[PDB]
Amino acid sequence: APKKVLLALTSYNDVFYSDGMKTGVFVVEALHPFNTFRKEGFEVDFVSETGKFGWDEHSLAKDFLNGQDETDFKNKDSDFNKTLAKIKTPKEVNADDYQIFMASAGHGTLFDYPKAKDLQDIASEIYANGGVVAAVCHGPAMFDGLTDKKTGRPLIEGKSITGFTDVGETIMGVDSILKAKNLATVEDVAKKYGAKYLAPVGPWDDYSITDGRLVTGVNPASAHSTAVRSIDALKN
Amino acid sequence: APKKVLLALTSYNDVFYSDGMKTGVFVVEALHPFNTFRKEGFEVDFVSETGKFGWDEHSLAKDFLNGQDETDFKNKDSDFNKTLAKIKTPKEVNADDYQIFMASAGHGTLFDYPKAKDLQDIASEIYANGGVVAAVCHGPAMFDGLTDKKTGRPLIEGKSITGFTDVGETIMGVDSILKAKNLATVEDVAKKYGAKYLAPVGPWDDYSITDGRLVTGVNPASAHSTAVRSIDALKN
Repeated sequence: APKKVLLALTSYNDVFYSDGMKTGVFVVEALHPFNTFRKEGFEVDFVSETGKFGWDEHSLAKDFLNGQDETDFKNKDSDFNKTLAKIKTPKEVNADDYQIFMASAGHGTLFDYPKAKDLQDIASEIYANGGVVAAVCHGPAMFDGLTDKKTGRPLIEGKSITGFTDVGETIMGVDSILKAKNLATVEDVAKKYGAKYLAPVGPWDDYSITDGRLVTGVNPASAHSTAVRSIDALKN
Repeated sequence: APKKVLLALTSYNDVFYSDGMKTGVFVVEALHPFNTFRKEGFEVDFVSETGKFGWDEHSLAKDFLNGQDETDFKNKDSDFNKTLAKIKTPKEVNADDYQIFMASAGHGTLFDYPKAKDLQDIASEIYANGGVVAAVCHGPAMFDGLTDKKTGRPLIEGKSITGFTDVGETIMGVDSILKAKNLATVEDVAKKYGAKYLAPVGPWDDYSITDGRLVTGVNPASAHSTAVRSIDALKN
């Protein structure tokens, strides 16, 4: 029986940082989970609201993209790039095909995930079928409006999750940008929908939580752990 | 409400392992937190049910005790040993003198912490006064019967915590000992008192949780992080 994962990417790719650089998909938040899932025999399909995406430019720097990751990223024939080329649109997705819905991130997600009704519907179905819903970094932004079809209440209500920290936004100086663009942080989303937010000791720590079949991670350093937890949570 | 920490130690020190070795206080679970609190300007008082304790023999191994830790451990004039020498009994303790109650562990805690009514009352008072209650490894055994003065309900009810894993007991082959000795695991205690147990990816990982002013860690590798968390939590 083919084990499949639907890996969502932000469809937002535009100027964001004060240096004029664009945000979008944080490379390793898509690549590490991809590698982790593939390693365990899972098939992975990518998807975005528009079927298109762009890379967060800061995630392209050597500090965040190097070694084997950089090699796979540059190799047009890598399993990673070939699968990205087949990225789907929500309409082209058959929710019942997946056991795991994983929301990769980058700040771009703050723009499209909250309003991604179709992806939320898919995630909701996958969860309703007993599958796992995972999100890393700003990925939990998609929990804004994500309803549990069984209870009809927010999927994260009464759940414990983690995700990008408010303090991280402040340290990066993007806090003023989020406010100016009327964007809500992960902690804002958690508070709004009655979820219990549990923070990492430090904003850049590899930190993740598994609450039943709801798995969350804090940042790029947590992408691998988040993917690992999503696989383990299949027994929940 | 002075700047002091009450560091609880298990008073149990008897043969426990299959190799005939005894359990007791896991050295680094007392030392690492001790160092962290002292570094941040806190005064530390040690305490145990009987005012006496013994070291877990397996925690004396080089893999668990080495470097500076091993030096401070062997130096009779070390601030650590000098403070350990002044270890108190619950009756000699004044709960209003502490901001943080920290329960160090080692398997021995499974024998005395659940019944340590006097230590639980102290922990309850410290928490009621707005202080922090923390526990690492098997330390959460201290939560068995621990009541929240504000509501009369179990202090951990409705709270998210972590602690030593059931799988870790199995891997160590000590599960048969707990069964024979009618002991409850940390996960058993969380389940019994309505807490949500959040597990680490691996049983030996440095993993900890801060849920308001209730702080928990999984194992020896998590002792430092648990102490760090208890300090940062004083603002929650």
